[PDB]
Amino acid sequence: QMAYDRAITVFSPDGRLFQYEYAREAVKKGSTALGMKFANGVLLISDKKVRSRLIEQNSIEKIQLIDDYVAAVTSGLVADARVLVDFARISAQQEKVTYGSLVNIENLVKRVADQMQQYTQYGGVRPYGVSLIFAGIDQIGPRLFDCDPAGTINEYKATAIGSGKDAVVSFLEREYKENLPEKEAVTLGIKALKSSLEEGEELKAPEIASITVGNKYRIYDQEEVKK
Amino acid sequence: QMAYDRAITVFSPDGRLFQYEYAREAVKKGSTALGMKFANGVLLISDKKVRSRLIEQNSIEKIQLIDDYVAAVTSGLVADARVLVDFARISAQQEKVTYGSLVNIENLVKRVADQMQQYTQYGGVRPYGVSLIFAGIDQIGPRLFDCDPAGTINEYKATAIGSGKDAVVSFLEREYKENLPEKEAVTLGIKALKSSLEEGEELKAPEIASITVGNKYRIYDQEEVKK
Amino acid sequence: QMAYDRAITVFSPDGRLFQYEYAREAVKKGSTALGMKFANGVLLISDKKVRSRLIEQNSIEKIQLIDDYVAAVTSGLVADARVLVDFARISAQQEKVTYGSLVNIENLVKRVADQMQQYTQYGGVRPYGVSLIFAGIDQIGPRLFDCDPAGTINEYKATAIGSGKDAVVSFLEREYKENLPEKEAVTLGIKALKSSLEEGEELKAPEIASITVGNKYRIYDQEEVKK
Amino acid sequence: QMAYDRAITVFSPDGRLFQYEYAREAVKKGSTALGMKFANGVLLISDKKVRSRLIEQNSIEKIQLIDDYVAAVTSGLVADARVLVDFARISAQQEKVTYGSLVNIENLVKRVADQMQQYTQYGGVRPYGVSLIFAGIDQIGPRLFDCDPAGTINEYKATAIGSGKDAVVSFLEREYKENLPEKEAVTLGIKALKSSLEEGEELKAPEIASITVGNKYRIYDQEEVKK
Amino acid sequence: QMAYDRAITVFSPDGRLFQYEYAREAVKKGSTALGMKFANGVLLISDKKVRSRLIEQNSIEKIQLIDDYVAAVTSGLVADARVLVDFARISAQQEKVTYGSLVNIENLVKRVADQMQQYTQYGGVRPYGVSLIFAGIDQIGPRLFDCDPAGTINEYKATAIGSGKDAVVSFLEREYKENLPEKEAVTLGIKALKSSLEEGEELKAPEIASITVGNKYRIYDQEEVKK
Amino acid sequence: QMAYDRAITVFSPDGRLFQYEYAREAVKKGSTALGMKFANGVLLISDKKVRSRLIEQNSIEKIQLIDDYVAAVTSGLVADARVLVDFARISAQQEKVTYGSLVNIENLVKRVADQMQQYTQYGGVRPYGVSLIFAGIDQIGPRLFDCDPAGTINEYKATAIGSGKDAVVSFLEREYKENLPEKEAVTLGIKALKSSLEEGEELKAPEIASITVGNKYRIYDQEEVKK
Amino acid sequence: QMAYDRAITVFSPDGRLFQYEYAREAVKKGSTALGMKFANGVLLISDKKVRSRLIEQNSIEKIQLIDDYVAAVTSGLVADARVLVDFARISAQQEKVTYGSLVNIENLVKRVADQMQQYTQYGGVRPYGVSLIFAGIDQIGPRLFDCDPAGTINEYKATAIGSGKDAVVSFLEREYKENLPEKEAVTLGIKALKSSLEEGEELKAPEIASITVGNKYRIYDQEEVKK
Amino acid sequence: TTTVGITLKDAVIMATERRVTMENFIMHKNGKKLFQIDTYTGMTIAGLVGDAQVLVRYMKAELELYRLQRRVNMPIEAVATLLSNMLNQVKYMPYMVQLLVGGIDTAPHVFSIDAAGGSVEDIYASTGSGSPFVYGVLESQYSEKMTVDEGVDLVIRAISAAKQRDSASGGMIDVAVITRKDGYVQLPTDQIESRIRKLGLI
Amino acid sequence: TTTVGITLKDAVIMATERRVTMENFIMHKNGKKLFQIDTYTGMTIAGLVGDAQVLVRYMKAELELYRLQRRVNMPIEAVATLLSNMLNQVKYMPYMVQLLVGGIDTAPHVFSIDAAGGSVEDIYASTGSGSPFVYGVLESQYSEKMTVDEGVDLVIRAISAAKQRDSASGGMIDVAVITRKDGYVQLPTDQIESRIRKLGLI
Repeated sequence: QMAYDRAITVFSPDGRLFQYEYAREAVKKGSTALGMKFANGVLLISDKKVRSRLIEQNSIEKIQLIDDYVAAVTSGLVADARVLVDFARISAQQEKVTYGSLVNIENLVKRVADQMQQYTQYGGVRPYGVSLIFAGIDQIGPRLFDCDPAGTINEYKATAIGSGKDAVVSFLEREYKENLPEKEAVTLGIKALKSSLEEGEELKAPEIASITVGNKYRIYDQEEVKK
Repeated sequence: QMAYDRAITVFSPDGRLFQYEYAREAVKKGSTALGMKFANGVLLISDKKVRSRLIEQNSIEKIQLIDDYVAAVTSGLVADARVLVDFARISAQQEKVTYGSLVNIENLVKRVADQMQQYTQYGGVRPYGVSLIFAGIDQIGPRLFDCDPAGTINEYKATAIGSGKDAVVSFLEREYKENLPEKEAVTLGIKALKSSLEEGEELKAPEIASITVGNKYRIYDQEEVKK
Repeated sequence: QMAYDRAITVFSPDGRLFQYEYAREAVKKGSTALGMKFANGVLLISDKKVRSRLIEQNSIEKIQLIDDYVAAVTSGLVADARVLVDFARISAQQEKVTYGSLVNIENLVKRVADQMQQYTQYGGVRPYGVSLIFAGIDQIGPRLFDCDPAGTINEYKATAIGSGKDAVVSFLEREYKENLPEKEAVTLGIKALKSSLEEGEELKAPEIASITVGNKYRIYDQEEVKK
Repeated sequence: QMAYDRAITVFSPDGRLFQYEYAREAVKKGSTALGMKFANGVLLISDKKVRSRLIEQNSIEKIQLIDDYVAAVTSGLVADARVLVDFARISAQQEKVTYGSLVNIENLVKRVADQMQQYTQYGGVRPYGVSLIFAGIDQIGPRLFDCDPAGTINEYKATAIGSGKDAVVSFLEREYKENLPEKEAVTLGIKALKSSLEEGEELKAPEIASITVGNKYRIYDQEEVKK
Repeated sequence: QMAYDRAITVFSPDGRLFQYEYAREAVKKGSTALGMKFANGVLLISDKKVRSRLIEQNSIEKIQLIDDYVAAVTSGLVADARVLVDFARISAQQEKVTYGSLVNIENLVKRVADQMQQYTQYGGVRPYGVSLIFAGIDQIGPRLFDCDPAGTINEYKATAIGSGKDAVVSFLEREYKENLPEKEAVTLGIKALKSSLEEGEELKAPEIASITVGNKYRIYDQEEVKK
Repeated sequence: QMAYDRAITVFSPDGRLFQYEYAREAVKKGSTALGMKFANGVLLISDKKVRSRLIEQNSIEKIQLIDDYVAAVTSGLVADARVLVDFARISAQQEKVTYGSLVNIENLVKRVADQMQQYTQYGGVRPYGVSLIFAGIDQIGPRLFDCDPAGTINEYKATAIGSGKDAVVSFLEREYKENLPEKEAVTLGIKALKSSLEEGEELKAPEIASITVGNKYRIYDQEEVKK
Repeated sequence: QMAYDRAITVFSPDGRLFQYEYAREAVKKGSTALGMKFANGVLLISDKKVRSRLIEQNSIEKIQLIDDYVAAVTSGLVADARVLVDFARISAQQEKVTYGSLVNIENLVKRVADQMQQYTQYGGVRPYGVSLIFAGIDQIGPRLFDCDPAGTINEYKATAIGSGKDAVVSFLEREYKENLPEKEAVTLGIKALKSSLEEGEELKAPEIASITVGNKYRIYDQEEVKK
Repeated sequence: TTTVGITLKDAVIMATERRVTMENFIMHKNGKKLFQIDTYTGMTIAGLVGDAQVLVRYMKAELELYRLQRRVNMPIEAVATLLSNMLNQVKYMPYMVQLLVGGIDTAPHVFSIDAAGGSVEDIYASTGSGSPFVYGVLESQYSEKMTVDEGVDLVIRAISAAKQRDSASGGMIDVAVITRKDGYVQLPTDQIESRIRKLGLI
Repeated sequence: TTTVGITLKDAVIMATERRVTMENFIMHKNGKKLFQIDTYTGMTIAGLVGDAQVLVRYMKAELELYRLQRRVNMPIEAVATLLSNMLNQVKYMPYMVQLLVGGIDTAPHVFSIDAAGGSVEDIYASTGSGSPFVYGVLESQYSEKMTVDEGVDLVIRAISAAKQRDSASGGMIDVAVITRKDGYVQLPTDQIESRIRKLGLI
């Protein structure tokens, strides 16, 4: 509808938000990633894309920590992603200051979606062109969430993000199993990733980051990734 | 009227608000649900739609509590629904703080509609794409309300919401009875729901939540739902 | 004028406000009602329209009290009507607090029209799509007013509102009499209402509310309405 | 100029303000009235138009007092007229409070035009669709003014307003005389009014209000008007 | 340029401001006037246009005083002229309060142009449709200025304004002489005015106002004007 | 690009600002001027254009002082030029107050460009239609700058401005020499000016203003200019 | 997309920001420059373009210092570049004041990108038409960054900027080596620059600025540049 | 209250007591006044409990943020500077506290900080009503050439003395040790009781 | 506290002691009160430590900014003027300090500055509780014709006297020398101890 795809604050006669459905198209341009729970833990993986040797390999990593017990990874407009992650790293500290300890994760993911939905109902501002993944350990246990540009929240046992998203959930919806060991689940993940991959491409030292109860996150090096 | 369907703050020559009639089209896209009163109580039901096994079944539930004596369920833009429910959960506490006890429900539903009508008469902001149901017990007794995107309030003995709305009220306007037992009314409700359902589909562990005077809400499990 | 019917703050070459004449078209969509003075009193009536049995009959009533000596009834966008009535119920208390007693009614009706005209000369906001009736007793005696969307005030011995407005004033301008008894005037009112009614329809337990000096309002039940 | 008749804040290539010339077209739709000075006094008259018997004859009067020594009458959008008169009734009290006595009238008329010109040079607000007449007694003596929608002030020995404006000034510019008695001037006024009147119509108990030095205003009843 | 003559804040590809060149067209619609210096003094004249006998001849005068040693006259939108003159009458008092005495005139004319240029570089507001003349005596001596709608200031030995502007400066640029007597310069001025006049018209008791060092302004009556 | 030449805050597909390139067209309409350094000094010159004898020759001068050791001259919209020069005369005093002495010039020119660039990245305001020249002596020594409408700063040994700008820099880029005597450089300047001049015109008592270390500015009279 | 290339706050149906892709076209118009790390140091180079002899060679230098241990160089709209560099020179001092020492560089580059992304998600303001390079020494060691108009940050071992950007990274991606001596790396840099250069042009005393641990920056003169 | 922090060749040592006093009597015996705010950084507090607990929460946040964004720990001179500004900014509605900051970067560092923002680096310091009884022990027995085991026994001999002479100091002793190798380490209570008996202070 | 700054033909000399006093006793012995805020400029402080450390950070920034934008150092009269305004602006919620500013531009300059903003240029000045014991030595031994080696020995003879008579002054002496040739130079501690023994003050 060329007449109803100019402003975020306009519904179409069919009751839609094209400027909102469009922002979801900028996400599918980003790299691929996912997350899976298992026995007393949870993890993440990203579709590391090779780049020029001239770039420091310690900043290309999309796996970002929000605290020693929470992490995240993002897809879409990199300029906005860098912002929300900083917004998350700040909301988390507000809780620790207010409650003495990041007692729950949903108290965090919520502060974000509220910041994103805000840019959807007011004019003169565009939404955020990114969706994210959140993972970590709380009083409850292993968690795993996702957030679309408008603020839609949903808690999953597993999920993907990027371009090969639908291709992964397909594979993963069939072969996923609960309460698995660590490496037993990783080899499963790289596979579902390997699925969405085009035949012409392979896997190029992807990022991984796991965690387990009573512990902290562990970014193990590309060496162990080969395995 | 392609000339009068761009802004909320413009009346058509016939005296209408197309941008308001449009928001009511985004609601009919949401799942179906209803609510019924009976002997010393009231309840709710939602058209639970099966999803991937990968999603935690403790967040798909649309039945949301506002207090141990009030609940609600919503249809439409999920991003906005998550907001009003939080707005309601906050307005309710303002009363308890101001009056010591949520003495009435209409004092609450009103604070909401006022927040929604606000986004209908001012430019630069779109309305909310949701209608809701409210239920609970007050000094008076069992109550049951509904709210459209503009703030229209109406108190019912029964009501539906979603896509199969008109199909339900039809069935329900014929077979509804007052001061019924609990389960006697549930079997009636699932039926009116079963009516609006397309033949190709059936019922998939719907959500239910009832309450009775001198008690609190009860979310009984899918086990009892089969019955 | 397709070129001058987009904004409230634009006069046509003939000196008009189409966006203002349009808001008067949304009022004629509402139910019908009227008001009449008589011997030491005044009253109101509304064209009660039958609805589903599923709606509580204690909220369909359009006859709303502003104080034990003032009432009102409205026609048009129900979402906005609910707001002004609350605005009126608040302006009335400001006087009692400021002057110790709602000494006059025009001091109230004025505070409203000022709120409505405000939304007519500024851009970015639409007017209110409603006109109202006000009645009650003051130091002077029985009063009766009306307010259009722009703030036009006029005090009448009788008046109507809704869709059958012109049809009523016609009938009523011919057969109205002053200083009549109570019931003698009611039977006259239902008649002028009966006039504007389409032949296919009849009267369905309309609302009535009268008052007399030294007394308070009286909402007598449908039982006495049959008579 | 269809390209330069949309906003008040736009000059045409010929140096004009169509949105300002348009507001002067809404005034000519209002009733007719005038004002004349004479020996130690001044007065006003309005073209009272018959209305339904159902309207109280104590509110149809357009002759409005601003103080016991100043009055006014208006033509145009009745919704805005009711506002400025209240604005005038407030500006007058500011002087009495500031200077102890409404010492001059031009100190008042000025506060108004300043409020009207304000709505002519800023966007997002429409002008006022009314012109007024002011009369009264000050330290100087009998005065008489007029104000157009933009703030143009001019002091006259006589003036008219409404639809039959030009027709009156024509008649009146020929037969007007200074320092006349009271009734001798009234019979002259009704005549110039009678002139602009269409042959099919006559005079219907017009409003009159005079005053004389050392005295206050006098609204004499329709009885004396017949004479 | 129909594409670049809508807003003040838009330059044309040739580097122009049509909305600014247009405001200069509304000035040429106003009456004519001028000002001339001479021996130890300066004066002003206006093209008094006859009007109806019904208007008090003590308000038609365009010659306005800002202080007993400064005056001015204006051409263009009368509604705005009345405003700046009040703005000038206020800026002058700010100096007397700040410095104890209006020591210079340029300190005043500057405060105005700054108020006018302000309405040229910001959107949502139209410029002023007037140019003015200023005259008076300061510590330096006789002065004489002019101000266009944008704030352009220039000090002259003589100048004109209105419709016959160019016609006057032509005549006056040829026959003007410095350090002349009072009346010797007046007869020269009325002549240059007589020049720009159309043959069908003559001079109708124009306004004049002169001044001389160590003195105050003198508005001599029409009687002496005949001479 | 008729589609990208309406607002300052819009880049063209080629990465340009037409509304910015346009403002540079209003400058080329102004008179011509330049500035040259030399042995222990610096100077300025302006293309004085003859005007009517009726204008005081003490205000036509475009050579404006900012302090006894800094000057400037401007080209373009005269209404805006008068403003920045006042803005400069104020910024200079802020330094003297803050640091006790205008220690540097670049600390001044910078405060201006910052005020001009401000009106280039925000909507609802047009840029300034002028470029300027600055000259003077600081702790360092002779300086000479220039500023375009956007804030571009550049320090030169010589520069021109106005309409004959390119014609001058051409001539001057060939025959300029450093560390010259005073008059030896002036005769060079008038020549480069004489170059850009059209054959039909000559030089009409141009403005000049020089300065030397340990001294102040010197505006020598037209008498010495002939030489 | 002529329909989606007008405002920054509008996504295209394909999920893009043309107004953002356009700003990247104004950068490619600027001069060329790069930066390279090596053994215990890092450096910069700029494609110095010859200009008129009339410009002081101490302001043409694009190599700008932010502190004695950090520098930068920019490409694009020179008016905006001058601003961010001042913004950077201020953010750096905020750290020294807050933490006593510019302990890290990323704490600085971040404060900038946040200022640039700000002008990308809000309407009424255009982005910045520049990308930059940052270099310097911190607690970690030699660093090197880059920033696009939206805020995208990336840390490199080498990078280029300007028009010959892609041409350089090509050459440089092949022949770059780590931990090299100083001059051994310079001769490599000028070469990659020499590559992107058009055959018709050569190198014209380019700017260079290096640094080494425990030291400060060194802007060595054109003399050593020849070598 | 009694806090102490010293500095050695490649280590830092901090210690406190636990007694708290509210309402002019001994309301709590096992309070807490020694905190780990970073991987190689610790802090002590003395004065108003509320104002101190607040800060400890602010600092833990500012330093965990930095560590995640920049990927390394903030130096110690900067930590003290950050506080100095956060306190001077409210020197007229101030926090009524006295603080010590100690940690490891390229070398050990200890800083004392007052309510107005004054920060000073020193080899050893002490805060609280029992501070002077500690300075008397350090002036007489401190030596930069000492080991870690010797420095632990010293801070114990010192606080054990203030407890004998300051009424607002008492309780079990909490001790921490910081090194680039093992990091921040809070000593077990049994090791403290052991050294005490070994020294003769019970 | 005791600070001193003098002026010679082509040089400037500034000196302080190091003792600090918090909580009404000697809490630190090797404090710092003499700072380099520019290439040819220095400053001393006396009074509230926090309020002073803050300023030193503001000034170091304003002067390093100027030097980078304008490419040259700010004069000294302007530095003092900048402060004078930054203090008078809060003379009712003020900084409780006394300052000295010294540097080189075309000539040497020394300025004294109070809490309210008063700035005065002089050939020599002193701040702190030990100031008067210094003015007594300079009134008797100062001479514009002196060299640098003679001026260093003088500021030492002066502060060494205040330490003998002012209880709030003590510690090792920090000395700085400023010249257009060698710039700001802080003297090594060994050279100070040497001159002291050479003079007989230990």
